[PDB]
Amino acid sequence: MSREEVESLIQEVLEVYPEKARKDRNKHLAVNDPAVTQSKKCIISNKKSQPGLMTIRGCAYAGSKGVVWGPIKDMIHISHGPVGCGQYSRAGRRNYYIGTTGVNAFVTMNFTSDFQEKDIVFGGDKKLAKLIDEVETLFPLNKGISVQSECPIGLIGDDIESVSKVKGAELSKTIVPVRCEGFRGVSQSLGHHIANDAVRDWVLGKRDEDTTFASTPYDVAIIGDYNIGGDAWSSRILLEEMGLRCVAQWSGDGSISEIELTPKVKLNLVHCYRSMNYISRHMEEKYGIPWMEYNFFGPTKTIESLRAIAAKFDESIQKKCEEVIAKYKPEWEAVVAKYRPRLEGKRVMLYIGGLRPRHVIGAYEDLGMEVVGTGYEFAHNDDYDRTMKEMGDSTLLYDDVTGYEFEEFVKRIKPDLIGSGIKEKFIFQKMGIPFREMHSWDYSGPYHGFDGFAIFARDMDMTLNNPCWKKLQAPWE
Amino acid sequence: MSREEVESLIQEVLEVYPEKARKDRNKHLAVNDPAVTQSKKCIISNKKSQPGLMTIRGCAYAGSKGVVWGPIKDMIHISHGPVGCGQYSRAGRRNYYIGTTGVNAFVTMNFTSDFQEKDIVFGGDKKLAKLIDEVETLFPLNKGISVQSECPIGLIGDDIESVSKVKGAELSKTIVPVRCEGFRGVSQSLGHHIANDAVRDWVLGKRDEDTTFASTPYDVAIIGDYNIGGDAWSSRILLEEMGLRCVAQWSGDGSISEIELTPKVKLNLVHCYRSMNYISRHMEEKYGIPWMEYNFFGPTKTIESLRAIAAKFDESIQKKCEEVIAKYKPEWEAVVAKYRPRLEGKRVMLYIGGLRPRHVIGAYEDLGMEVVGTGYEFAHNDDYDRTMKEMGDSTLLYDDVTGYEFEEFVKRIKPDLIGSGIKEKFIFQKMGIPFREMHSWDYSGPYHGFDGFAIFARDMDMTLNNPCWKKLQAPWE
Amino acid sequence: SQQVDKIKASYPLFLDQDYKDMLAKKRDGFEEKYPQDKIDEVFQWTTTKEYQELNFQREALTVNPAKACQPLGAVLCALGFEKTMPYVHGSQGCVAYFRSYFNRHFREPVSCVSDSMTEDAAVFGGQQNMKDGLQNCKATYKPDMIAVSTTCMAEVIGDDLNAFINNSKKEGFIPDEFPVPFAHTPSFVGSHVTGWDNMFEGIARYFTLKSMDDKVVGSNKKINIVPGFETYLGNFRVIKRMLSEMGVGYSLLSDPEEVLDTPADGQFRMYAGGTTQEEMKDAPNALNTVLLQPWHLEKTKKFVEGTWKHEVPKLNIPMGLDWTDEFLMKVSEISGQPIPASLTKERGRLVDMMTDSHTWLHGKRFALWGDPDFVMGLVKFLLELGCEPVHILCHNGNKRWKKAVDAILAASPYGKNATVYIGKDLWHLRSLVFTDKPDFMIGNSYGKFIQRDTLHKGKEFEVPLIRIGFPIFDRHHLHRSTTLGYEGAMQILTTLVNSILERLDEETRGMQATDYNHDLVR
Amino acid sequence: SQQVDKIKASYPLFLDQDYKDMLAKKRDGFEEKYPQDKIDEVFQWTTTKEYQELNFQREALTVNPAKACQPLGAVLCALGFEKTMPYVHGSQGCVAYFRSYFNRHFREPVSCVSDSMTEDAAVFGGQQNMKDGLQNCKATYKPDMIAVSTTCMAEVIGDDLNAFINNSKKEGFIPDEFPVPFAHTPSFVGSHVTGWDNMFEGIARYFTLKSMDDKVVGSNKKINIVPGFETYLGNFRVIKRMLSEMGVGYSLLSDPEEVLDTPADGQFRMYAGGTTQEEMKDAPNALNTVLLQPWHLEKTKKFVEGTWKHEVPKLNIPMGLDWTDEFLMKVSEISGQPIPASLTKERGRLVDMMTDSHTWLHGKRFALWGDPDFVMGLVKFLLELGCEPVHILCHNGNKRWKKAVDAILAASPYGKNATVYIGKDLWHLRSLVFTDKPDFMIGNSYGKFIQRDTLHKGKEFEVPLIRIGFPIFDRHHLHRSTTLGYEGAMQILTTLVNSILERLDEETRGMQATDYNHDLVR
Ligand code: ICS
Ligand code: CLF
Ligand code: CLF
Ligand SMILES: [Fe+3]
Ligand SMILES: [Fe+3]
Repeated sequence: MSREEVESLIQEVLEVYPEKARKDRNKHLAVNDPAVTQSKKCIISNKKSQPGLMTIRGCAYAGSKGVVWGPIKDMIHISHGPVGCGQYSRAGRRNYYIGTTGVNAFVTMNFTSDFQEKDIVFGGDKKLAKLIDEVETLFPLNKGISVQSECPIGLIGDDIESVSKVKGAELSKTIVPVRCEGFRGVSQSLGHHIANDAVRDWVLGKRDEDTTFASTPYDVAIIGDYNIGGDAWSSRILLEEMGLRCVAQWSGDGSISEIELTPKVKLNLVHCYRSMNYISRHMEEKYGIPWMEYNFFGPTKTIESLRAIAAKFDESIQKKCEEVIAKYKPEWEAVVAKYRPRLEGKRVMLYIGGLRPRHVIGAYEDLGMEVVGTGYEFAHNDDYDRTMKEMGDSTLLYDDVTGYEFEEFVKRIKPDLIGSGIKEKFIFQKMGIPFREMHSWDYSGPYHGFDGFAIFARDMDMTLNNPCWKKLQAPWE
Repeated sequence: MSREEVESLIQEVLEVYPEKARKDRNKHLAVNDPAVTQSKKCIISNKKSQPGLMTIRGCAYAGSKGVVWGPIKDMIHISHGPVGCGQYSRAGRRNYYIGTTGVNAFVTMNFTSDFQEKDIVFGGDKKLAKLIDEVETLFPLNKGISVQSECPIGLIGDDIESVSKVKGAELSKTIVPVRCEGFRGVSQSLGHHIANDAVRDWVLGKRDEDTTFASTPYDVAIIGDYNIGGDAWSSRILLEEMGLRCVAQWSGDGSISEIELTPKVKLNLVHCYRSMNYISRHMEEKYGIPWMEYNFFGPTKTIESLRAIAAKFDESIQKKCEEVIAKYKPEWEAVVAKYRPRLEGKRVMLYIGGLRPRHVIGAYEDLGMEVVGTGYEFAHNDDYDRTMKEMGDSTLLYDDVTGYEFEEFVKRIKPDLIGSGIKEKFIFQKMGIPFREMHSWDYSGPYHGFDGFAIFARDMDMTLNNPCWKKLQAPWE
Repeated sequence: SQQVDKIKASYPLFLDQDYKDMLAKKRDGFEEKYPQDKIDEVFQWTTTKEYQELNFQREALTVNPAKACQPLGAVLCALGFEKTMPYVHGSQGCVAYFRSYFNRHFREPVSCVSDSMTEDAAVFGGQQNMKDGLQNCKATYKPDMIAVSTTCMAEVIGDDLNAFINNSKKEGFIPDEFPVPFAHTPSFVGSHVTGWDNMFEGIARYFTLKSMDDKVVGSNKKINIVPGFETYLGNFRVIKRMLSEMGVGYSLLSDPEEVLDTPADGQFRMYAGGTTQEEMKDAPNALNTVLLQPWHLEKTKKFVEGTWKHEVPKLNIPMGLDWTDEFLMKVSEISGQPIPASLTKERGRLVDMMTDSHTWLHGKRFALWGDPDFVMGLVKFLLELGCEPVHILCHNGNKRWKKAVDAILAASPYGKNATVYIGKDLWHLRSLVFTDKPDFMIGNSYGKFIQRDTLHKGKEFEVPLIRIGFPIFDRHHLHRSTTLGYEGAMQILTTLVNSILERLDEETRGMQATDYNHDLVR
Repeated sequence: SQQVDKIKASYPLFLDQDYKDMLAKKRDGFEEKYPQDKIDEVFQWTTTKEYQELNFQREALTVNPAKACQPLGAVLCALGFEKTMPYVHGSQGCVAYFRSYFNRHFREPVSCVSDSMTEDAAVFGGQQNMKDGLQNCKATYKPDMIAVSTTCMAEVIGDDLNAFINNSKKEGFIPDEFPVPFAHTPSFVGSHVTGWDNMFEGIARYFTLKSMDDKVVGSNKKINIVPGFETYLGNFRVIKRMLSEMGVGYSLLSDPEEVLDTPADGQFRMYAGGTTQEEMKDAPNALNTVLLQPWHLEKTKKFVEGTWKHEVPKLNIPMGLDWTDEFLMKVSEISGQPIPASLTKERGRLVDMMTDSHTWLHGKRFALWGDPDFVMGLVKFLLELGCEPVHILCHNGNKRWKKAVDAILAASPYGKNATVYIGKDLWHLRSLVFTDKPDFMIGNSYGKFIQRDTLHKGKEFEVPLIRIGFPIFDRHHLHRSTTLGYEGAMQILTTLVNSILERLDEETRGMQATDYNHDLVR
């Protein structure tokens, strides 16, 4: 097991830091014990980052604008404040959608108020109203406006709630103010929370008195799937092959009407617990809609998820589920037969912000790949509670890891493959270790579902067995 | 104008050569006197080039395969011999055509027999027959085969006439043997002659007994226009705006059926005298078809040629000619108004092949441009008889000029613009003097006709007034 | 469904019939999408002149800007010094965005740290964050210098960098001798190049303001070179090579070329190369100082002239023919070193390529954008080519720069149909290229969307994109290119002429329809 | 009709309605054209596998070859020596074609002369032509050496070069001491690279065969470098730069880079640079000799080993990672000079770009053609990238070369679907890319027609062309590129990955149809 070897490594890595930073970082590093179901006794999470240790975390604006609200294709999202924010967040996340960009869809565009000195000194409410009027003028077929605040909005005392109410009443338009200033919280998680609260307050209940939608006993809502490279699509087809009818899709390729129609479904299938559990619990409390978590990463987890979902309905849906399973069995079996021999026994280290570091494990194991260490940027203790049962004994756990810590961990453990973001990719490629981006899928995908499993297997094989990795040492040294 | 200086320059340039080469080259250099009508008293032409003086002339294969036979789109032309010839001549000349390349058109392709040692040692008639069978197999929709001989064909004892006869009788196909070996003659002109002889011997008389083609009193044949950059097309429209009907055009965008239908026309409009006068005279002798020369370079020559051609017919054609003139007058007047002020008084030197040196001067004069010196690679004394009356007094004339001679002439005269081929272009661009290719037209055009005059004017303006020519001297030197 | 032998990624997997039926059912059932005819009508309306008139009346909304905020340029300037850590006082999301954005452009590791200020700092300020962050960064990553910029958070709350760093030093968090230069970089003022200028001026002031007594101008026989905000390694390389060929002593201040081009040989080098502290300390002893991009180096120019007493030459960016000539003549005059024959030969070769490609380059119409110095250099070069720029747009440009560009335009007959726009964004440019269609665009990757829109109007209305500028995300290794000097002019000419030829081949590839002009030789 | 403000060239002038009506009347009236349905049927048939089986049974006909004749390579080799005139004994049309063909490729002046043999020489020979031509050329163009090749005319008639030159010298037409090397270059044997080999072997034999007595191997502490037939200037530049960084003495024999890249400064330089006669006379004193392209330098290898007694290393062309490494290690061993840190850094940078672009480069299928050494280097490089060559075709290749390429393919799992073709032409390759469609082609300009044909089958069947090789006619200044060494590998990788990205952008530019995958960042 070498659990002591791992704890000793943790201590030696800890040695470098000053006393305060060392004492704080010691609580965020741990050795996995699958028998332990209470992660708080073993690891701490969802705390502030230590200054000057080069964290990977983002801000609340990234959690709200870049994650939850941005995928909504038929609405226009205004980055309220200086110009940098929406520019750096523009089209960086492969949240796929169908539409005519600039006419009915606005995902890949950067709307901003672009504050100057005068806006900072005198405020920006009048500029916000004028901007809303101009947005109405030049983009008539939009179906709603969201206003994502940046740091100065909260630092200068701007009241965009009143402006949103007045302009929405004037224009008969849905205008959603989101107080997602970057210095609230400690990461993108509070951005998720604020975005969900805004959705609850201004969007969810518009059609509460509307009964014209015809419903069926087979109505589900896909919550927390952002269609990364088409991921959500590859899920929906399977749900449609099982006999389900998907009203809405939160929030990749999503539309405002879908969100408004969501309170009419019979079941809420939540993929990302971390970013949407708040609204899932709210809808259970208010509308009585049950919600359950599922996993579509790899054939084993998706088979289990499909069976569990079909268990919530009548026997016809169960029969269709078995039919879908039998239909897709040979394809993923062929994928396994082709690629499992090429990846047997290799070891992977993961570091992704929430939920995915644990859901992608099953696919790796289906390819016979061992995940020897995993961690989150911004997960909570419930995420670690779900996590600790899915990793091997004496595997490495780590919350809000620093660049130095993670480099030392990789040097000591020496994994065959590393899956993390763009800020680690080239660092660990120059060290000679294959790297896969597990946020954007290295610009490939989708990975969800049976169709995504083939792409996942092909990508892992092509990167791990690449002939480049055997050529970093020049023949004269 | 400075007549004495011209022959002084001729003598000083002459000084460098050895005695034999000097005595030979002295007869090919002259001072133009427009009063002289017999050019043999001043200049000699159509002679062998002096060894080792870097001439510009081509070979008979270029004159036959590359000039006359190549533009025929629906026939396949086999470069019989080693591989170099057709490869260097493949798609080098912008003889435009309409067709499906590889299916019904074969202009831009290189068919060759590709001799090795064994074909030289034992001959190549059997391989020619096998090649013809393979051509029939893989290109079924061709309408005839031509066999263009290269130097070894005539050097070794091949007899492709008998092979052509046997294979044509066997396959019911028109197969034309052309003895255009590069060592025959002194230039491309004998290639023109051999190609025309082959055309009369094997193609022209197919439909002599056929009377099914319905003819009109307005039937003309465009002879000696090879559709360089679309030139022939820009002529044809004008002839069809005058009420004429063009059965065939030789040979750009030409077809074998059009050549066979040529003996049925009422008039032969010859554009290139030098390459097609042989077949024009043969048609006048055998079929009684009159032929006349015309010039479609520049509005003035185009108007004169159209009026003469209409004068060859009845009053309705003349009235349509006047209508065409009135229709096109404002366009070329606008061209002159826009471009003449920016090219007034500039001086040009031309060195081209057999027709264009004298035949584009009128277009330059329409722009107020003076041609101070002109010359031919391979022209005859009759071409110079036309040239002298076309050119001005005390302007330089020169036949089969060498690179040294022409460089010295350009250094002394110092023209504003130079028009010649690809083998002079970069030499005179590095000298700091604007250069226009006069064969492929710098891969622009067409220049024939009213529509071509605008392109000609634009190209001359863009090259001569280019800001690059004021930057060759470094500011520190 | 997937075939194991030929696996499809999202394209063209989602073009399958089952996925198409799924998407159609979803759209018709629950998206409440506008009818296609209305969508087409609105798009056609957005391609019109009336929509352009409405678009240029904008005062409050910005759509698709072409500029970044100051701390990005501050970080880029900071990375150009030896073993120096960029330290941004403020919120960590800004650092995450800066790191990701530079990673996507350069495809290399980029190191920067934050002090992670939160609502508690939003109430009481960030002294404690500054102290802890400086101590932690120094203890962990062991850099020789920490260069401090700011986010908009600390700028709004008015955090005092000087006092914070002093209090950190006097309380023992960091050593007193340890170099910590600082600069305020407010994101609501200027743009990223302004942040670069502020960061460099701060570093220069930190290293030489208090030690001018023993400095003698010209006593080290070198030339200080300040490049500015530069995202092409080839520009640093070509300037260094050109200075070395002349045998001219030089100091290249803020040289990041090594740290952004490290080898992948089995180890990670967080630091590599850069300008030394000794070089910065000795800079006031140079003969003079050259700013490669004067239009965003104004504060640095004021500091260098007012304190170092260097007579800064009035030079444009060395882009193209004439301005490279002027730059090299100024270098020869200041250093007394004659221009060598190799540079003469290179200039002649560039002239040769110009006269070779002039026929294809003449009269082509271009819309372009970027940073002011790069924009004006490209405009000057396009004039030198016989080309006609028509829409010249600089989102971060100013009025004096616009007059300079107009004066450059008036000096050439080819700028008669050109208009300069300052403060406009890429949506304005989309309207401009719809209503007055040019031949090509020159700009960064964000222009690709515009091309898409034009292709939606029709193939005959499509305006091809040419990727020169920053950032370039959808192509690989273009950051290795060069735009400065004769070498940069040569590469720019090759790119332009071959793009024109590629478009001509595309338009002429149709058999028996347009393939008559599909020439072998061009 | 033409509008004076917007003048149209042939494209799109001939797309006007009146011109289309004219062409329709012409075709329907007098061309007797086959019906469009028959044409479509025959084209579809030519895209099939049965047509491919018929096409590969060819024995007598060659369609669209990918090779030239020997005197072209002889002229290219001759131009690499100082103040040397290429003199081609035979017919003048050959020289006209050679000059125009090199002019179109290099876009530079190319100087060569003929003796203009005519029908008279067909029965008497060319003694008189040889004497007069040598005298005239020497008196007129003032060269230091005349390098004599032959056309197929003189080869068939059996003109004796040595006797002709000797009789020219003894009768006073040219001075006795004046260097006139010669070589027989039959166009019906081999190809242009064979002519290069023959010309170089002739020159070497002329300068060193009769003075071996005082020659000591290795006494000048240099390395002879023989490049072979090379049409990229950057290869000469990169080899010299790499040798110079190593601090290794070298002699580059037949170096034409200067004469093909003269500056445009107001004068015409017929000669520039080149290998001196002293260098050729002193070459046998070198430590050894390296052939950059051994597979068309066999006669030169036989002469150098047999006479100079140099132990010529068994080296592949320095293309790509492993072969560049082997070349540099062999140079370090022969000269005793260690490999410097700059070269290590450059190799690391190339490795870094490989790992950055591997995901997009993996599994792509390529057809490719060219000269044997270039083809095998490209195939090795593509195997190093994770790419899959499928159709490897060399018209001028031989059986031993085929066996070596097969051995190279067998060493890599990515060559499992690769087939090597010798003696085949571009029509065979058109059939191959129709019946087994690859992703891209790598070849010269002649491939563009093939692309056209594929586009006529459909957009989904179109195979994009990538222009690497000789000749390159429809693009400008690509002859300045480099394919050798780490720099060559870097440019080749950039070109391939960006071509793939450009194709992906073209495929995903459709609004609301495929633009869901039109990603900003790739
Ligand atoms: S045929 Fe002749 S050399 Fe009359 S061989 Fe040559 S397409 Fe010239 S001056 Mo090239 S007698 Fe045509 C010609 Fe003139 S190839 Fe063209 S331009 S009008
Ligand atoms: S934590 Fe988050 S990303 Fe940071 S600012 Fe705050 S909301 Fe925004 Fe936009 S403008 Fe630039 S990047 Fe910042 S410093 Fe002022
Ligand atoms: S004058 Fe003319 S072009 Fe010359 S050969 Fe003769 S027909 Fe031909 Fe083809 S193959 Fe090569 S280029 Fe010659 S040398 Fe043997
Ligand atoms: Fe990199
Ligand atoms: Fe050139």
